[PDB]
Amino acid sequence: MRFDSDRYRPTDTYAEVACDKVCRAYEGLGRESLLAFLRDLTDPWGELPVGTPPEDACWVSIDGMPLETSVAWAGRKAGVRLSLESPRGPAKRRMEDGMALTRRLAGRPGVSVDPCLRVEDLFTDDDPQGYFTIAHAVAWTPRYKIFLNPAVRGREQAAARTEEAMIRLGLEQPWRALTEHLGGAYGPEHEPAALAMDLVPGDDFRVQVYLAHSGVSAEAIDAKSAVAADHVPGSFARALRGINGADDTPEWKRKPPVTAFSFGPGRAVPGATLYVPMIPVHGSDAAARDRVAAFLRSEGMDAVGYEAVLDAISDRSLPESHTQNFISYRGGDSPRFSVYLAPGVY
Repeated sequence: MRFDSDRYRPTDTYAEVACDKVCRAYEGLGRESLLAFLRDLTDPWGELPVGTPPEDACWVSIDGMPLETSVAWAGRKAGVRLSLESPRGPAKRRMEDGMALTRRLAGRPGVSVDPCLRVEDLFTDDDPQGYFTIAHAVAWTPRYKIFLNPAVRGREQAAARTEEAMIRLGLEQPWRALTEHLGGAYGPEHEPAALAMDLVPGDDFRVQVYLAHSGVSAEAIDAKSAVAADHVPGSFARALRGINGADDTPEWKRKPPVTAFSFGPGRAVPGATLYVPMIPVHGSDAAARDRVAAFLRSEGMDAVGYEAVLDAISDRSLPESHTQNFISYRGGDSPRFSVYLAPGVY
């Protein structure tokens, strides 16, 4: 990986970059305290110089940075979020960094890490495999999330570890409903690629299971979420076809669409949100932007806001920028849209 940035000095720290990106995201939506918060949150690696890329790229950003900025639109409001993952190595050290951060979140206001701690052993190991083990996100209105890799000991065990976690968390009923709807097994068609967890107590607790959809059409992807609590028939197929076009490009096959199924206490079936791959299915952020903006407009959603965030946060002109990871989408009466962005520094 090569450091390459028109905006940052190689001596700027990861924490300082995270602060700048988060601020500019808010600018797009229309500081010393924040930086202190983020330096704290990213301890100790937050102090490291961005000019030296980690020896192993982080799973959390497509440019391999330990940071990914997110803006999420929902219920007529917009919020900024930051995902983070230690850039240290080897994988065992990266893992243990995340374990430490989970425990340092435990005491914070409104935070509950108990459900995380109940299933942590399923997603950690002395000899972790895969591209990641532990990552987190913070969201301001501060609320925290953790991301976990079900393939920590191989893709082969992903479904089993995911299932065992769902059962421990008391979510076997909607997990069974999903599993049955999917045909009873979890192959490449709908493969558990990540699990996430809102670190909060109560009925607001939720778990997301992200399923990657390899070798399957827009229409069949849409059908997989007909079991969901709020899925407009055809809405995912229209998003995938409208934004991302042909499903036979090498780039498509390299980065398949993902559905995040969301589970919570007292909810017999999961929710569903569509993750539409951006880079490298599109040749640049500008090309992605035009196609996403067209879709948002035809859905009556706020494309002006999406483009404002893109322009504020991006360091290079968009036809030469490749920072959009996914957008996420749910249609219906309570629609949702989010954009996920690499810093664009490596």
